[PDB]
Amino acid sequence: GLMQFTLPVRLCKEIELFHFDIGPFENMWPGIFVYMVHRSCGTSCFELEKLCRFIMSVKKNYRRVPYHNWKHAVTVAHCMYAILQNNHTLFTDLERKGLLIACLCHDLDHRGFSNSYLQKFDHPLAALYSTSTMEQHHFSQTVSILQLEGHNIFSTLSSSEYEQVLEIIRKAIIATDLALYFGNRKQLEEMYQTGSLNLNNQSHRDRVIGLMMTACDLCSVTKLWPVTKLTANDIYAEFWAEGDEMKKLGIQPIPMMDRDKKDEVPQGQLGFYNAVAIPCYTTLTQILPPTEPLLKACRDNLSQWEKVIRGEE
Ligand SMILES: COc1c(C)cnc(CSc2nc3ccc4ncsc4c3[nH]2)c1C
Ligand SMILES: [Mg+2]
Ligand SMILES: [Zn+2]
Repeated sequence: GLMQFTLPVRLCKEIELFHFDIGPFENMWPGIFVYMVHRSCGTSCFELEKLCRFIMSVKKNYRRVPYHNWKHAVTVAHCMYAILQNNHTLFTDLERKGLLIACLCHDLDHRGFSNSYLQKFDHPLAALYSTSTMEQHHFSQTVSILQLEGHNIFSTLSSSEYEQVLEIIRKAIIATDLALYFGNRKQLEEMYQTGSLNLNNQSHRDRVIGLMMTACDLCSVTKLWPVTKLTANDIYAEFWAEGDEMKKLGIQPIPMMDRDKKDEVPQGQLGFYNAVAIPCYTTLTQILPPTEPLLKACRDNLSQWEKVIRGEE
């Protein structure tokens, strides 16, 4: 009960900054997550015995893929940690509990393949879940792990609070489907500008949490340039493998997934920052002003990709 996690001084300080990288020491990632749960939520939110057993079952159910791996899970949870800490009063106790767990679980059992590849392959999961195929799977895997003996970290919630938290997690994980992000941000953009946005309206909160989930999921673009650049190698390693598998089905992949079009990556990154990233962190910064450091970091990284094209790197 009086057992805190503590981190080395550099980590204790840098973990509070949006641009923190969790490092290459896999064995420290669980403690980093527990540390974030303790400061964000409380040392009492979860029985440490059950939390530790939950964390290790979730870790085991991530696969050895270049990008959608256990490192990504903890990275996305840290970005959520930094949002929640810079917005102390805006979130309920149930939301702070649910959203870190949601982030840890959001890509459970990812195979390194998009919803599109599953549908064109005719993968069984595409028959079970017609839209947001992998994301419904991710939530399914979350429920399964919560129902293992000794793994139910929510056991001390009332029946209504248990139902509310699972519904927060479900919406949070579904929202990480990028196909849904575009319309969600447009709606939030309209609501903010016409002044109709109301954080006591549950359907409005849901939308805001959706956008926080996209922001954390894409947080690779908000790190320092060398982290952003080296993460992009992992992202394209998965995409180019999918492109190879499209060619095996006799389908030309989109250029993003065709390794024969490596040369156009810098131009592709520009489209992506302008169409997805910058819009995401701009609407988020309008709704939650203390998340501005994410928008600033994203714009710095857009400038670095502009420099790559102009042959300065
Ligand atoms: C996971 O989201 C991402 C992150 C964080 C960073 N980068 C990307 C890739 S964006 C991207 N869009 C395009 C369009 C054409 C194209 N031709 C050759 S590479 C390439 C692209 N890369 C994604 C999808
Ligand atoms: Mg995902
Ligand atoms: Zn993800």
